[PDB]
Amino acid sequence: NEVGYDDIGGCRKQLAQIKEMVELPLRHPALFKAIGVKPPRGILLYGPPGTGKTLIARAVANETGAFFFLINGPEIMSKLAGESESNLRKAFEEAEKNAPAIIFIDELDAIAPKREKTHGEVERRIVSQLLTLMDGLKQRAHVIVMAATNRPNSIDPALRRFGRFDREVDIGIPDATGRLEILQIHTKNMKLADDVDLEQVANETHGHVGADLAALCSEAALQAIRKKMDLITIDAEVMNSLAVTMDDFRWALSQSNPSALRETVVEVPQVTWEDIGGLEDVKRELQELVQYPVEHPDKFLKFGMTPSKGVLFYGPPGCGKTLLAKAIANECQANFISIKGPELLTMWFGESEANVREIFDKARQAAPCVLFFDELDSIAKARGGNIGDGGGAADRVINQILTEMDGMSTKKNVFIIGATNRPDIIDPAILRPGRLDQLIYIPLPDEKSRVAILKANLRKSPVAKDVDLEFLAKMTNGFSGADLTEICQRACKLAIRESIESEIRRERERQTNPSEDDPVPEIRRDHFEEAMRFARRSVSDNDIRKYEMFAQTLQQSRGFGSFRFP
Amino acid sequence: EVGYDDIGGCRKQLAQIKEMVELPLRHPALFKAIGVKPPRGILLYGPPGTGKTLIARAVANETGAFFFLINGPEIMSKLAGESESNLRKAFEEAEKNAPAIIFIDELDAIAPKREKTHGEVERRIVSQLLTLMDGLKQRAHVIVMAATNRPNSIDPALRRFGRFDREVDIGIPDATGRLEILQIHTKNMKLADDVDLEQVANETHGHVGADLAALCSEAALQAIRKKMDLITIDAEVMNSLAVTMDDFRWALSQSNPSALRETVVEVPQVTWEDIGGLEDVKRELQELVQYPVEHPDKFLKFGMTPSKGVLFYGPPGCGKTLLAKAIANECQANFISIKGPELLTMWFGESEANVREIFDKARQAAPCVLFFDELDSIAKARGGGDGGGAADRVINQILTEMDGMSTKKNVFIIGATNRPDIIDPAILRPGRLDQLIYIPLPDEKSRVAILKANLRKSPVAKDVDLEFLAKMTNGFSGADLTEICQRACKLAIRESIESEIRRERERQTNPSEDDPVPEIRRDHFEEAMRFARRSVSDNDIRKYEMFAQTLQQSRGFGSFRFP
Amino acid sequence: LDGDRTNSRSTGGKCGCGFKHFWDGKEYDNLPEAFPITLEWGGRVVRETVYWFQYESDSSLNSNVYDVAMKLVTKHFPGEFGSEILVQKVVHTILHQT
Repeated sequence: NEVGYDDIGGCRKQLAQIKEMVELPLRHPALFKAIGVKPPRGILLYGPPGTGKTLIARAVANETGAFFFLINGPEIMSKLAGESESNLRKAFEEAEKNAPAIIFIDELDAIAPKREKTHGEVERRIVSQLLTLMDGLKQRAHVIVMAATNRPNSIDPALRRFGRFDREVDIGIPDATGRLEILQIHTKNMKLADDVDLEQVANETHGHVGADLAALCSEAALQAIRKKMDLITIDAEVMNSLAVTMDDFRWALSQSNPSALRETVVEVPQVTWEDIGGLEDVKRELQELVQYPVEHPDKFLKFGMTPSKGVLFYGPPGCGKTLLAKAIANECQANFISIKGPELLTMWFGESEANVREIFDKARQAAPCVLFFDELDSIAKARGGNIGDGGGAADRVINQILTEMDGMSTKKNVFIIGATNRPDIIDPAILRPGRLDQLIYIPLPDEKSRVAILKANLRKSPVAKDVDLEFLAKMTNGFSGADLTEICQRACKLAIRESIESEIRRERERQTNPSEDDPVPEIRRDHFEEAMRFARRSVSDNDIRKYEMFAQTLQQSRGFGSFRFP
Repeated sequence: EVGYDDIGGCRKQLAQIKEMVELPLRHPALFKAIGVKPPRGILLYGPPGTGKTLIARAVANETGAFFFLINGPEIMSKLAGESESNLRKAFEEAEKNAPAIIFIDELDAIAPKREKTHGEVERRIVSQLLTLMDGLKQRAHVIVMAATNRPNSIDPALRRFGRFDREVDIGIPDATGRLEILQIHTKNMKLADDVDLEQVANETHGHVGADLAALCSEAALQAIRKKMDLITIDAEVMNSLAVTMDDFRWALSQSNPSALRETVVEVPQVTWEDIGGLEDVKRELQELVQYPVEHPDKFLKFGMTPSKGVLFYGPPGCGKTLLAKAIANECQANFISIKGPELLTMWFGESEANVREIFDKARQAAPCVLFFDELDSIAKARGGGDGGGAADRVINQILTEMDGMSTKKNVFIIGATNRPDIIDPAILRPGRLDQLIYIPLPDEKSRVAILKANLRKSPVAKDVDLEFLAKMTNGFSGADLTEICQRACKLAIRESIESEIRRERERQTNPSEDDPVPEIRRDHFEEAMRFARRSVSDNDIRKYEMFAQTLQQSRGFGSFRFP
Repeated sequence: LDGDRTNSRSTGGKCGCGFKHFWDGKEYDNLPEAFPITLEWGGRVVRETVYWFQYESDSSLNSNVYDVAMKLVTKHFPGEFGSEILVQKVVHTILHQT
């Protein structure tokens, strides 16, 4: 019943942040009292539900040894009016009594939702009482208050003030490493065959949270029980010998229904420069833009330079703009946030451009970061653009993006990267200094880049040694990344179909002659030769010339040069 | 008491609930000792009248678990405070007894969408329910079930980990389910050999269990009315009553079902036989649907990502829905159809947010083949066009949901359109409907198969030669052949009817028998094709064949030979 | 040369001559039913005639609206941005003319 840091899994950076925030003031009250420092009063943790936030608070309180208290919002609101106030006051008084103490208010938004949302007088009364109690913390002794909420705007804005729940931690969603941590923690009390590799399961289970992974483990265990227990009446020996296998985990993952599939995921991408070879100049430019101002700030301070806020990509579709953005994010170990074009189109259609504020807020909260806008031309393209209607190039969502970029302090090290297949119809108001100000052309991959792409695509496939990706890349000139990925997928499909047909034929052979090895253990190169028959060039020389014309037109004005000091 | 034999039309869902709440109840010791946790709340939802409470009662009784019932309207009827008292008492009784099962009928009445709860007492009662729900752990083996029309009806606070987390979409019963229900509801009724409940089940489309009970009651009532005056003189003479097929047909006529406006989710009865030919398209559909479900191990071994969906483009009435249903039937996967009027309604009403419901329902029934009958409906409605771009609202939400889908759920999207050009190019990118399959006009063999399938219910003289009809009907589409077949039956009906009136003339003029026309005849089909016209012109097939050829000819990078 | 007797007879025929007609460095069964189309793109008016081809035994040399339209757009408006809309317009016009 007493939890510790070991049990807490999924979140490590956030746990360290909370530790540095809370443990030191609690474990050394004299230090903060002696020093002229303001200890934290209210810490607001938000994230999707089921991430073990209450467990995090319990673990922190136990490890720090501070008295812990829990307040469930629905429980408080269940009481009759007047009794809810008594419960809240009693909770805070008890927390004060056993100072140092930590008060956790689970489901805070249920207590103090959006101000307009509350209708009756009792809701406003209890919210005001909570606010009054929060500001009466200085007279107390090291009584930190922690609260859980889905989103920062999901509570009454009055709470997010100084002396109130000002400090923030974003538990968010566990990443692959965090997911593996959670899976290892939950499977601590189960028998698992050597066949299973929890690392692979953690990799596969994208979009899940801690509760979802716990449900998956329970489902796998019960699937094993059903497969084996049904054979028995009941025998305890079977349960003792019960051991789940990777088939059970895969089937359970089939019936998963994760609750965080639609959330926004921020995490250092696993993509690396090797995944897309070539483009050394673009690599250097992205380095100078994103790495130097985080690995060498003193240089910028000494020489008095202002780091560029962001950059804009532009080139043929499916050439690896997202690949390059993710690679540069990986290089600096900075979180990567992608905003696909459909999100911008949804904001435009719903006239809900105000959501652009939340995107930049989330990017700031996870600094350093690389905010990626996959298609800035989507909204403009939706109106024609090249000719379009009689309106100008300005719109709602792009205007909000411009506002947020202008209101972004460069000291936070958040770099905006934009991508577009139609650079012309991009709003000229976003290409000025102080905004996206450098244009990087992402050409079609050359021979070496194509070899690297082909090698990266097949990294997860069983490929025979007889293949020669060098020759295949040499033959395919002008193919984009999408085309090469399509070629690899077609070869894989041919291999799978051949394997299945051979297996069925072998089954029939056994049926007729019921008296082995895999007929196609790996992708033979004849599959690739057959697959190449279905290859296509998504981009055309017309598009290539269009982009080269755009680049040359940008280049014309640079004629000033050959300067010479006397 | 009520048992599993009393449940019909929910065999799949009932089996799911059995697998869910049998082991936790009949073997508490296994759960207690083992660290695994059982479900703490199950949310059954579906259209009202499917007997969800009966399902809960059967599950509780057959497993011996104590059963408790709470009526939402009953609880809300109580005064302020008494509702909370009654809920607490009910949960206390459930805890006290043996492993219990609490069924809260009409949950949304207690805790509907917050926006529908403006008074304070509603919030108080919802908070009470939530507080009781998360406290179930202190209780031992106390599962809680609830009934609701749809997931978006109750306060989303309840649908949360710890609280209601598991769900069971009961949905409408299917033809087999309707037959099972009818067999249940006719148990105590005396019915003559003429009635076949198979026909009733196959005809009462859009009915639920309550509707079928009403139908049987109405049929019995008409039987009584027909044999009323004879038995008001006597009472016990009614023992010799046998409801006839006429009674059931009349009851069906005066039906007024309640589920006519739902989305039927079931394995289609269509098969590749109904639409012959297109072997290559059959192979492609098999590869893209059956293989990822019938052989996941191959995909895991070769590290391949199953395609998310495919697109059909071709002339109107060439049998795209037929192919989608056939593939959905081969793999025994459910089939959900979203006709063009649905997309147009979402566009006009600015209710594109309803697209999430469609995909949630499709995922809930995995493996499933979500078929969008007309993706170009919205594009055409704008002209095909106004001054804007191809992007719009409904298609944008479709793109969002498709991108936000998990490939492991086996849901396979399919789209159809008569204009492959005006379709939004943003939907054909990789990771979306990246496969375009041309559905040409049916060939001779497929025409023969279509004709045979169309006339699979009508009485057709063997003298007819469907092969000849297909041979002389080149260029026709599925709709045209169906029209030809329907016309032939109509002429037979017209010929048949006038013969009865001729018999009446014989009775009148000469009052002092065999079927005139027993089956459709050579002559009818000869006159029926008097009104046969090719719906799609030779000028129109040009566009589809030409797009297909244009796509194919781009495959110039062939003959690539390794060293 | 264009519209003249060649060294290969026309299987399609339907000319009276019966001989294939040379075109664009290739041998074809018959002559075009050429028709005029006006190509306008972002304030640029151009007049051109498309030499439509049909009745080809090979079935591959027959005119293709998609290929013809893309070729015309590239030839007259090369490297233009968003030319897909112009291609759609031209292909629609050619289809409706026939």
